[PDB]
Amino acid sequence: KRKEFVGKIFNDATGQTTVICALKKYFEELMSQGIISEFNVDIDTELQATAKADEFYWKWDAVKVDVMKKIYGTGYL
Amino acid sequence: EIPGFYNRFKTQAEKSTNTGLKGRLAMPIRANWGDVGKVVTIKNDLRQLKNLFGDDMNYSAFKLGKLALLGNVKELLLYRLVDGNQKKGTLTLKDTTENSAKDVIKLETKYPTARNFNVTIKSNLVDSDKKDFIFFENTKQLFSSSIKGTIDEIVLEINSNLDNEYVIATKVADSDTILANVVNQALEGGNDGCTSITNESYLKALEEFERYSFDSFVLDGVADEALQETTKAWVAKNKELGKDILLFLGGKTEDNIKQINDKSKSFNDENIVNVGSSAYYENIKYTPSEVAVYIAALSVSKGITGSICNAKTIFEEVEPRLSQSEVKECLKSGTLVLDFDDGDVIIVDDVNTFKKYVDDKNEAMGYISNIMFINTINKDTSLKRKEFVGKIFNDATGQTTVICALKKYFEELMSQGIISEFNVDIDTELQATAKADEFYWKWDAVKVDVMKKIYGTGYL
Repeated sequence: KRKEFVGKIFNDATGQTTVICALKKYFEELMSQGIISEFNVDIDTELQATAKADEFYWKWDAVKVDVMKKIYGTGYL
Repeated sequence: EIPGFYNRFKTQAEKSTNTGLKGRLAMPIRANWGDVGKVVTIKNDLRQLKNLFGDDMNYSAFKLGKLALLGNVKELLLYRLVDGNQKKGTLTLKDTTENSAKDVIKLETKYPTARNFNVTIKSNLVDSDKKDFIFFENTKQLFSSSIKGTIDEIVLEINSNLDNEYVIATKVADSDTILANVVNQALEGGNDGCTSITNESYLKALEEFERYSFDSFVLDGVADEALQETTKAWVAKNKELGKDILLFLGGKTEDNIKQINDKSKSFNDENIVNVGSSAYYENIKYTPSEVAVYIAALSVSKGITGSICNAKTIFEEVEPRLSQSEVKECLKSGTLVLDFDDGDVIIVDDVNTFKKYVDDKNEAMGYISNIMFINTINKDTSLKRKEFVGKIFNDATGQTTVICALKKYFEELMSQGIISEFNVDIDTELQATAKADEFYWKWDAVKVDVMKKIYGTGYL
């Protein structure tokens, strides 16, 4: 995505929104595959406040879907 | 392939099948004949046992194998026990063309043994250069052959026909000279298999047996105590490692019923079954462990959908013989003992050594059939491990799929009637505490019982 967004959109609210929307679409594609159980992606307003005008900061959390490695069963008769 | 109409006929087992067999059993054995140092599976035809380990009843191998096969096990797994000195028989042949005769062929038994496998070589009466090679065991002829006086063709023919499977021929030298005549010369240098067999050999055999999976183990029909504790610990380890192996044992012939009951008290793990009674089948006695082989074989052949509490035995006599007081004493002790309730010898009950204790491991656990059921459920579940572990994502869909598969399995069990009632569900108590990469689940069931006791009251 660097080449899609770097040097091609103006760092205004519109450009930031477009970048966030594209990343959200990608993560929602991942969600549709079920790989991720939960996620959120948002602007890193903490670092964006300190960001220079020609740069952008963003944050995202996710939860990869696990797999059974261990399984335990208990029986009653 | 090229165009055409190419038939490939497959009438190999059209209706040559029957379903009267089940189960598999482990067997450390002492044998005069057969393979050494490997765990070999034997199909229930005793001819296979006779071929692959001989027909000598002086050895644990053939006798306990026959008992197990009469127990109707689907596949009997054997292991020949030996001391390191145990050896193959051997014989050497020499030429006669040269005055300084040179060894040119050596004959060695195909399997380690000490039996008197004998060989004869004589001048061929038809062809001048041919020698008639004949093979015996104590003069009982196995195979005869005739080859011209070149060593390569001689050894190739002797190794070619499977009628000569008892012995292997190897070339000592590349001679084209006339062989020396021998008459019933035994393949000496071999050693038997009953030579200095100790607990270490059994330990090695058990370590070999760790590879495989079994329905029961019986320990060679030998009642040596230290071997019994060793096998007890070994089975406990196997259970903790997810291998659900059942063990049958038999006390010494010298032990009184009190001593047998004391030993059956000493054993209290559910996978331990102690056998007290001795028996005769072909007018030949069998120690409690030798018949423990047969009872384990019959139990595994029964599988699920059956029991042993009144299964008829092949034995023509049983001893020592018990009144109802003695029978009740033995059952309370957890001992399993045969009985003569009718003109045949009949198994008294389904009990195991655990039965001395009651409540936590329930009274049904005191019966062998319940243990076989639980081990089977554990085995099928531990088969499902590979289907489900590391292959589905722990989401609600994966949990539902696992639960649905287990429900289908238990419903298959219900269709067979083995279970009267069951439910299987997620263990939400432990699932709440479960780590994200694991799953917990619970199930209740009710195995269908069998009449052991019946009572009738009459009115006239």
